[PDB]
Amino acid sequence: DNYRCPNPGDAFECFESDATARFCVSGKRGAYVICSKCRRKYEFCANGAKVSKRPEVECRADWASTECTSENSDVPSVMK
Amino acid sequence: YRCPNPGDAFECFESDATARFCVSGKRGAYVICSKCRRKYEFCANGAKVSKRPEVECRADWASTECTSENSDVPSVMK
Repeated sequence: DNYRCPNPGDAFECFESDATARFCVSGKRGAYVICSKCRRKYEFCANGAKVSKRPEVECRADWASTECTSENSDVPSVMK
Repeated sequence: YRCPNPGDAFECFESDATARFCVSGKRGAYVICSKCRRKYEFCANGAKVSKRPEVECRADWASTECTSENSDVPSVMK
């Protein structure tokens, strides 16, 4: 892969530099808010989700104040 | 990493036992605790982590108390 995305079943190796960063991403499973840069890269690789150009539209007007939980933050050690 | 075949051991190393997940599959949408239980739900019930947890489960799905019912995983896949 061009973006260095792992193939399904391979290791997901990402060094986190901003865990509390919120991102409204939009891909194959819809648009939703995630937390951390590693989760943002995981969403790009697993669901083709890119960072939304209209976050207020796709997610919520208060998408940046979303609480970071294990559900919207964690990345699997292995690409699903 | 694959789901075990029926009769095979469900062997999973837990890294976040208290993590809550609203999952939605063949038996509906409900809150489970732990990454190993989340993988079990995917293998047994085709349950994937919900993109609308407040919709599918509850607005307070993340405050759900973790119990043996919503956390435990069978040792052998059926």
